Amino acid sequence: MCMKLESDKTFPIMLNGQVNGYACVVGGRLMKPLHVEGKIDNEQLAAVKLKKASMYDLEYGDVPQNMKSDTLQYTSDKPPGFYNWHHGAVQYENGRFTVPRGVGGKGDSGRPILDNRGRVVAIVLGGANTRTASVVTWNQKGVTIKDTPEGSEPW
Amino acid sequence: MCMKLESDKTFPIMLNGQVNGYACVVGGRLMKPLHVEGKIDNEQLAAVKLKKASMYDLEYGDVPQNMKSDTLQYTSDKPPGFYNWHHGAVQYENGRFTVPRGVGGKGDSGRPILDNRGRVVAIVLGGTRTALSVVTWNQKGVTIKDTPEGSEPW
Amino acid sequence: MCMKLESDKTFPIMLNGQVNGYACVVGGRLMKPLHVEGKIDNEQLAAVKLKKASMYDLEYGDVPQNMKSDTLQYTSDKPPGFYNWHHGAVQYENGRFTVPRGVGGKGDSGRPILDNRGRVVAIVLGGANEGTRTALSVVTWNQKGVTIKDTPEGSEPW
Amino acid sequence: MCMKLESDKTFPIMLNGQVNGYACVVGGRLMKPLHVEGKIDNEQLAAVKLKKASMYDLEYGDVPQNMKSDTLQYTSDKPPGFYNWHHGAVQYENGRFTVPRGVGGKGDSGRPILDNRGRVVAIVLGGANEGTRTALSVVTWNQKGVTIKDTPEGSEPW
Amino acid sequence: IHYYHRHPVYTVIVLCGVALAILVGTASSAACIAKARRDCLTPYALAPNA
Repeated sequence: MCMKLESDKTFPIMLNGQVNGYACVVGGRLMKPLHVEGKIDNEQLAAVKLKKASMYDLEYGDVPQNMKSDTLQYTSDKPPGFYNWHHGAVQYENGRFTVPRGVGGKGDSGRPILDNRGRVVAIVLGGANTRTASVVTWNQKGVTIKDTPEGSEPW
Repeated sequence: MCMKLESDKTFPIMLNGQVNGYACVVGGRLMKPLHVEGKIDNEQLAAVKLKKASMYDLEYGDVPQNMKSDTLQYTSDKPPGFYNWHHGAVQYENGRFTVPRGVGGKGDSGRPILDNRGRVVAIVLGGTRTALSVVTWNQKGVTIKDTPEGSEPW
Repeated sequence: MCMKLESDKTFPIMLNGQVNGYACVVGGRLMKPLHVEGKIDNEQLAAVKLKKASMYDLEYGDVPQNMKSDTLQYTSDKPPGFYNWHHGAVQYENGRFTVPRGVGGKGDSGRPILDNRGRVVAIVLGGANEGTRTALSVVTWNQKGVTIKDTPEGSEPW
Repeated sequence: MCMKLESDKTFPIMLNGQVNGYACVVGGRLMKPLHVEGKIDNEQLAAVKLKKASMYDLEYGDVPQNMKSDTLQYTSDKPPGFYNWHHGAVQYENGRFTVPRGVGGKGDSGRPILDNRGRVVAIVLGGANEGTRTALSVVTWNQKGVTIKDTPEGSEPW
Repeated sequence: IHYYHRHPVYTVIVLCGVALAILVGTASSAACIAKARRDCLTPYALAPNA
């Protein structure tokens, strides 16, 4: 379910080596995080210039005219309940995105959080501690907000 | 037939990451349309020296790693009445190639045009009924670029 | 047997296109032959610098990010018998890699020679043709483990 | 078929040892290439002086047989489509011989090109390692009767 | 040498003009010959033999 929506939508970044970070093509923009560095694959998609956002920790650019349906949809109308993720399920409890145990790990940042009907809700950056929660989300009016729990080291 | 023959030996061109046409290796010679520019996909063959021919709109060269390699023989005889091609069946009507409008798109430059035994006589560079501007090789082998008066590249 | 033992850790070496040999990674050593030199077909190792040793026709380089899982071990034990190659046996006629003439070509150097229990004992760098079986120029380890380069008289790289 | 056409008519050349060149007699001419040299195996075709032709890389002379000379009679016609040869078929495409790459190694130069009637149309002098269908540099006898040495862009004297 | 002793600047400027003129003429003739050769040998280069 989550695999089909996210297939060829999560182009990896190489640290001149192993998998370092993951980038999202959504809303016509390519968002990748600053805390991962290196080279993204699919060099057709890598030719765009990037503008940094330090307070939001994201480099954004523009899709080079192959958007069509390859760009995902984001939605700030998020209900409190279940969400999906490549590593499983995400529970939303009063502005908090929670996953259990230690399923989040280093190099797994940048994975989009989708929902039922398949629209982007959030993009992960990191988290802290029986549960695990720093993630960038969208406010009620549709404004970029960074919800970072205390002591959330980045992956 | 034509799908079997041109596969893996008619190579496309990357313009900004997408395809804009195919380059033809015929007679041991590389050639592509000049009005479209990009890069040919496969290595060991994109690095060859390559001369232009603006009067006939074909950048021509050689295939370096093997003198023949991919054969793709050519011909000059052009029997009118029934004849074929990859996307559709081009018609050699009274001295002109004609195609129904319903097939085609942007990026159809550098299309080789095969025959019954699989040899290429012509390469489409531009163009209900439509006529396509094509480079063709007549009785004496004079490479001639025949266009149907008003024409646009595909 | 040998094919699955050498799988996914015997990455070939690329010069301007097609294959010209194979780059062996056994132990913490990124060994390859110098007689023809290309670029590593694998990531994580292609940017690793290779410090040279021309007498044995080698260059070595560490691979720390691969926590084992890509390194054949090695042992200097050497009886005369049947061993493993892509082409077959390297049967020991008086301390010599002998391979029948029906196999063996050019551009296939740098390949490891395993044993029965899956462990490299030597790496080929070339060969020569005289007698009933072609003789391969090889880098081996002697009884105490010193890397020795055995070249069978007049030889050329494969 | 073709092996009985070559039978005792294409007397080879010893390299003071094994065989390296394939001299043949056609029409009384003892065609033999210059680039491969050695000793003619048959003594009755040995005691004869051979006149050099350097630019064709040939050395032709007179037949030593007196009355009933068993030489291969030729024809200069070149119909494309079917030519047989001692290691397999060779194909004539737009004025170009070609053989599959896997056969036709070193030391086989001089075995003649025959056809359905066994007529000699060409002599193998070399070639070029062309892909999968390797082309061979031969001599060809055009429709006017002029002997021309046709070679590919590569040149490997097989 | 006689005209250089007579008028130095005139002689050196006309010699420089002569050298420049013959160089430009030779280069232009070579370029035109090469362009004509290129334009004549493409129809027998795009299509081999025949």
